[PDB]
Amino acid sequence: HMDRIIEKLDHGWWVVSHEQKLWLPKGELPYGEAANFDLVGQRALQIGEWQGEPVWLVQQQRRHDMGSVRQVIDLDVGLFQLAGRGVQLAEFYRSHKYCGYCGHEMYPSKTEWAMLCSHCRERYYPQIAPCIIVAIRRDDSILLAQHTRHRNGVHTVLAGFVEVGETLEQAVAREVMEESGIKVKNLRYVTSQPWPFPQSLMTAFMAEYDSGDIVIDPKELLEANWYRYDDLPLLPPPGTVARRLIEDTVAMCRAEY
Amino acid sequence: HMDRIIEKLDHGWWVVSHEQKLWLPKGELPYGEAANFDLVGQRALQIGEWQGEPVWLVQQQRRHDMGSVRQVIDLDVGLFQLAGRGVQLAEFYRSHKYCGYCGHEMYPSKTEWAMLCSHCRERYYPQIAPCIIVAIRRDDSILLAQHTRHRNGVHTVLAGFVEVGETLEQAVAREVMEESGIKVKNLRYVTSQPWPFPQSLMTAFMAEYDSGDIVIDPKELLEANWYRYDDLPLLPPPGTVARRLIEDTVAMCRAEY
Ligand SMILES: [Zn+2]
Ligand SMILES: [Zn+2]
Repeated sequence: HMDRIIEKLDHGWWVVSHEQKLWLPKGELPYGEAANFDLVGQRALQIGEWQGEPVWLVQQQRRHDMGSVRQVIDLDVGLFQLAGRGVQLAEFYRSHKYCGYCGHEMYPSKTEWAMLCSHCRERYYPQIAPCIIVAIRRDDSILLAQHTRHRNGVHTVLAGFVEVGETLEQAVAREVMEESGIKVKNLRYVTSQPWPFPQSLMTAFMAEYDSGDIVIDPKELLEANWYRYDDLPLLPPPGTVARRLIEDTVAMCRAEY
Repeated sequence: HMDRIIEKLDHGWWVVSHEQKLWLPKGELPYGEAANFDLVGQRALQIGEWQGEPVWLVQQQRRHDMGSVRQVIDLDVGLFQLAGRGVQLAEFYRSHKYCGYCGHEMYPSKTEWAMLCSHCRERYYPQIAPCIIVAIRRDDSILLAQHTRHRNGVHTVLAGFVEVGETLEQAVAREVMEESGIKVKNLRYVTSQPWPFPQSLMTAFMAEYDSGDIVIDPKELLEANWYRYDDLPLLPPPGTVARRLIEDTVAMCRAEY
């Protein structure tokens, strides 16, 4: 897997990335012939395929329509994984322009997704951050929060990075306690999914309210409350782990009615 | 949390590390007054406490008794976590002597376990690699392998790094297939534990044999076979995730007898 100059008849999906953003003209991920996106002559890297068509990464700034890769979730959750990894790879290259061991310039491996040193023998691989995500059920109610980071009107479940020395279970209890001040029980693992940028592994849990009153960390959350399961506010998009977890909670509440 | 010169009456546990090894005179982790280990005047960093006593990291080479931090598992599994993190932290510093973004020298944060840049605003955090570990049951039998890496006579279960774009479940199936050529079913998550060096999060699964004949990747394993549950060879130490998983398998087989 090596980079190359785009030609006129090159076709596929174009992940055109600059400064942790990607280009989404008309709010869509560029699809089609390179010439229609003024991409001929640019250097691109194939980072995957989607529906038997290449996905290309290109590092270029555009004047308009640069945005976060989260916007792609709402387009297609599968393509989101490809596009975000593109964005992550550009950031991985940027954070390893110089060798942390010896200070010389690095260059990308051709046989792995790695950064190699022009001088020494060391190398770097992109990291995957373990993450928890948890839906907390209180009887016929579920805890949903609006996050400060997004400010997008979407009510969702709690999530955080696993810290050094912690199990997933300890990460769940800690994160919940920190963000909302509640204690949980009946922790149960339900599934996992990759998240592409920042590159992470989300482990999804279900849990029941144990004790405490909600007091939000304002650095993390704007609002948090218990919402009756059959009367929920605006939720994350269908197909996301967050949404699937909320809907399973709804399904279990339905089961006790 | 800042480093400092060891004085005569300093006391505690001494993680004395050089080149990914630590000092284990008489095969034990140094415990006691600094003066008894010729450590006075060395620069140390407190990385934790164990049984209300500080754990100190010191970067120094010793002539004898330098070894892998795995040796500490057999001493104490809890102290293992502290010591290995010490070793990991020394490696984290070494891999970030220079800034990957701009090439200038870095220096350790005093308020977080992070590396800060003398020139720019970027920073690095130690990574935690998500890992799977799986015990495969075939009826009254369990799959145990001897690994090429260790060559220590210990028969254990299968484990591997989660790769980009994979769920934990996909990582289990892939790793098993790759190392042993068997297909599994009834994947179930049982628990998680941190591993300190290389710093990782181990998610432990239980699984049942589905299909295939054992063909080992010699790069990974020396030997692999099915072992009757009540007649097992040499196992990993009590208290490890690997051991606990093997013993739960034994417990379930016992339950069907
Ligand atoms: Zn180098
Ligand atoms: Zn820098």
